Amino acid sequence: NVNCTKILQGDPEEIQKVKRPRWTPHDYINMTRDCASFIRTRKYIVEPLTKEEVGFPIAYSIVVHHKIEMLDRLLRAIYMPQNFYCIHVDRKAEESFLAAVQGIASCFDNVFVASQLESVVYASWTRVKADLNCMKDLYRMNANWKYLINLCGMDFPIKTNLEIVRKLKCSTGENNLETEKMPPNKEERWKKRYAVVDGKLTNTGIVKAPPPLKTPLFSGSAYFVVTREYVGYVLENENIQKLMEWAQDTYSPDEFLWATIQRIPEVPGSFPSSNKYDLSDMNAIARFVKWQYFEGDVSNGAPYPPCSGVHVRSVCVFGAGDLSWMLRQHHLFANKFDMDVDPFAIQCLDEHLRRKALE
Amino acid sequence: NVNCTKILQGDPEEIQKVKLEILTVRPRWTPHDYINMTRDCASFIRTRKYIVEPLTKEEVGFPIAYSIVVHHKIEMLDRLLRAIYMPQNFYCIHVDRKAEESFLAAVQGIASCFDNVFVASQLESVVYASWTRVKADLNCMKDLYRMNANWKYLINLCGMDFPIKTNLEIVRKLKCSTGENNLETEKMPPNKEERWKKRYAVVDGKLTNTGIVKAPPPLKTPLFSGSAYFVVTREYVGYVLENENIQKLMEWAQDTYSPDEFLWATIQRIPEVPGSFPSSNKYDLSDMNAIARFVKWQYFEGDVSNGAPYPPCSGVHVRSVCVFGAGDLSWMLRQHHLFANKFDMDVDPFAIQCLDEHLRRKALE
Ligand SMILES: CC(=O)N[C@@H]1[C@@H](O[C@@H]2O[C@H](CO)[C@H](O)[C@H](O)[C@H]2O)[C@@H](O)[C@@H](CO)O[C@H]1O
Ligand SMILES: CC(=O)N[C@@H]1[C@@H](O[C@@H]2O[C@H](CO)[C@H](O)[C@H](O)[C@H]2O)[C@@H](O)[C@@H](CO)O[C@H]1O
Repeated sequence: NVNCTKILQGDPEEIQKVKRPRWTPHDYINMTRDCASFIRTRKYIVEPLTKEEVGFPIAYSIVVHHKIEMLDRLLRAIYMPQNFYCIHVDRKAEESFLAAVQGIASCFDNVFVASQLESVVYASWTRVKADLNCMKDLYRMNANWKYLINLCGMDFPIKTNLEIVRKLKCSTGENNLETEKMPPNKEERWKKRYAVVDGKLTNTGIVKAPPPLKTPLFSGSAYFVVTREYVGYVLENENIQKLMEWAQDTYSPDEFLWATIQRIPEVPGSFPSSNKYDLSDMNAIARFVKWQYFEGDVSNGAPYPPCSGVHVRSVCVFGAGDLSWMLRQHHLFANKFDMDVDPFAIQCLDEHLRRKALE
Repeated sequence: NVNCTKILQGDPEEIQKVKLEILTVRPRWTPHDYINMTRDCASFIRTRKYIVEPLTKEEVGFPIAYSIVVHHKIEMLDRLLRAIYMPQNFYCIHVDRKAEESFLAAVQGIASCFDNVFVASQLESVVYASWTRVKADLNCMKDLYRMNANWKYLINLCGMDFPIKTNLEIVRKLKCSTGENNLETEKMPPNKEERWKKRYAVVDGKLTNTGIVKAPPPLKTPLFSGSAYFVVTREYVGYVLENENIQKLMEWAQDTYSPDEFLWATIQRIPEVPGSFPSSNKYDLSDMNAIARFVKWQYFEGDVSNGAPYPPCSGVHVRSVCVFGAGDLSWMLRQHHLFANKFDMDVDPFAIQCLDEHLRRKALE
């Protein structure tokens, strides 16, 4: 009964009216037995919408571990025939979850499950390796995709696939990720060797050697928008390898490795290491994210308005109230959303992108 | 007499050749020559080869507006004007009143050959680093604003600027700006606060610090540091011309030093201003992140593979600002900026020469 168009306009009425039977992996394993029906019923798009999009193939590395129904909506939201989608399922997900992903992945020849799966531990190298596994497959399996966008189960796009290609063009062969001067408060992350003690990455207290790099370490996000040339480079380059193994025992390497690579002289699509080229999460186009401690009055020093949903680890899990402002940002994808916190943020967004993409 | 292609590819031997080409010595037009040449428009246009026919349907549907500020060197003005001329666009030229009558006449001369090119209805006597430099652009904005309502963005240029993107490339980046303004705007550095803390007066033709402390800015939002160059939407221009508060802000800045390097940067961070950015520093644009103007400063140049924003200047340095030599061209063309600064015919015509044909050759596709 909810009127989406109104939520998309900030209308306080709907926002308030907004602010149960749920599918399960088994329900998916069953819906996918017949691909043609799943696709038709779930209204997936299997026919390029424009030649412009067919001429600009994108690759995606989606790291997941549960919430099968979110993965379904996410994929459909960003699905196109010319693209390439490598799904990474955590080696620890529910066997039925895994089988459910395979069922969805096996209905499209451009969708598949990474040939190597890692058991992902929070803030550890494995998180990066998850994405690396996906890069290895996508890089070798095709040489025509322009950029690689890595996602996660709780991301959702706020742009159609057309708008994404156009912005990727505006990038003119350059990458686009958050990459800034190392905050002193995040240095402890890589100045000490870490290890998994009790399923938790802990500080061993051993001081690490300096990074085998002439370039300084930069700070960023785990999400990115890099060119195929970048991927091949971190995959092949003899030095990127020295750095990567050095980062293996650091805390949250995913939030400093990509951003540091982006500023290494020889890297395709990179930026000079002069802080004149630094990119903050708001300047970059990778992902729009609201951190608890920055929300406030945008008319007084705040990057963005306060969160209408809830917060998990200081990260705003969007609610129907956030949509209006969010949609006016330049980012490709927003994080995070949760069917268990507000399925309406996702529904309204979902339909909007589909309609806007069909007009 | 020299292979441009090589120069754009950064060939050391070739760059070295222009050096020998210069010292080892020509046609030099003057304001009068132009007053004569403009007598017959058909000929001037045809001869100087001005693209008087819209190139694509994509450009015709996306009108651009330019505000060019000049005071001398009429041959430079004509070259820059041809490099960016397009029938669908609009060009407002501001000639300094301290300029030679022959020069102003030359510009009035050229301007008459084009219905879309005109001299600003109000000319200022510009003083370096003074509020009058901001007033000149403001004078153009009003003329361009009232003259037409279909141009999307206004780009302000000075005499020594040259484009490094074709008009279509420019139109495309503007479409990508998706309605936002693009210009430098960063946290106000400490060493530049003195520019607006004290009052400034022109003494013997040079703006000097009176010592008289001034009232705080008429703003709830902070003061931002930037440059005199920008890219803004027809709405940004409209708002600054009609908005009350801004008036109080501008007049308050009339007695400041280089009001042009904090004024625009600041208005771009004001809530309600069309195409602005949150005051939060997460949205700060450095000169390299913005796309308005590529410019190298002597104290920043050096080993790019070691922290330097860009490599050493190949031309010369006027006031710490690099005047481009053929040698700078290669690296510069790979930057995302719309225009560069600065170029000097007397320092290296080859840099302007190659850059000139390359852009034309590329527009023609
Ligand atoms: C204060 C602090 O260290 N917070 C950490 C988070 O930092 C944010 O990182 C994002 C990157 O997209 C962005 O730079 C933001 O401005 C930062 O505040 C973040 O690193 C988090 C782990 O995901 O850990 C917090 O401790
Ligand atoms: C060191 C210093 O104060 N230099 C002044 C110039 O500063 C530069 O300003 C540009 C603006 O585009 C850019 O931000 C660069 O990083 C700065 O170094 C500049 O303000 C100039 C006046 O035009 O005066 C110099 O003294």
